[PDB]
Amino acid sequence: DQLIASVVPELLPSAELYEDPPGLEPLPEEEPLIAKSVAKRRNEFITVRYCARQALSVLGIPEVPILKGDKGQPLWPDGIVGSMTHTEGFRGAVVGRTGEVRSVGIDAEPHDVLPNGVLKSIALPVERDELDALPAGTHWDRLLFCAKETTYKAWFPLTARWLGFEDAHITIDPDGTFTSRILVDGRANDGTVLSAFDGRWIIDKGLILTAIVVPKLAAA
Ligand SMILES: [Ca+2]
Ligand SMILES: [Mn+2]
Ligand SMILES: [Mn+2]
Repeated sequence: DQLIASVVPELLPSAELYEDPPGLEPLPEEEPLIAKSVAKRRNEFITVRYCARQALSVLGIPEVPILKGDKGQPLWPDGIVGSMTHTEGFRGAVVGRTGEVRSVGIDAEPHDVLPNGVLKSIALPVERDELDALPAGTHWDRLLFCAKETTYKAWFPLTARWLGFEDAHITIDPDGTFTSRILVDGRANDGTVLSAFDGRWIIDKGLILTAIVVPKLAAA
């Protein structure tokens, strides 16, 4: 009953854990990326990359470092796209081949009200009204935040540009899907235009998981 596997296609292997296994180490090449980090950050980085390597192995890729660009993005092997996420109680990764999909993003958040002031900072005025109308019993504010982070993680590998919280309007459906409508220039590095993403979401084990897969376009 893994959360990521419930919201991504079977051809994108994923792996997740809810605690840090004792005794894990980063690969030597990864050490500089966390040398200056506090212990809690070191731990989540080590465990999430353990998960990423598990998923990469399903695609036939043996142990390899997963470095980080200046903008925080993971640096995957040739022919691979992927995404990683962590919060207290979760570490998870998903990967796929570039011959199968264009991009993936995931994000995991505790299923709790957002911290004070965060909703006001991340939601467009219309989004605020939309969330207030969704059915009682789900922290739609936290879901919106989670979906916005996933939107950026799917966007950056295709554009090399920032996407602020105000730059996409996310509409959440109670049925486990959402849509992200881009409000800024959507030109992508492959010469296409990104205007909207389709997302999926699930709540289980006290957690929200959101995911976006950006499909390849049909042969022209
Ligand atoms: Ca960079
Ligand atoms: Mn995190
Ligand atoms: Mn997050």
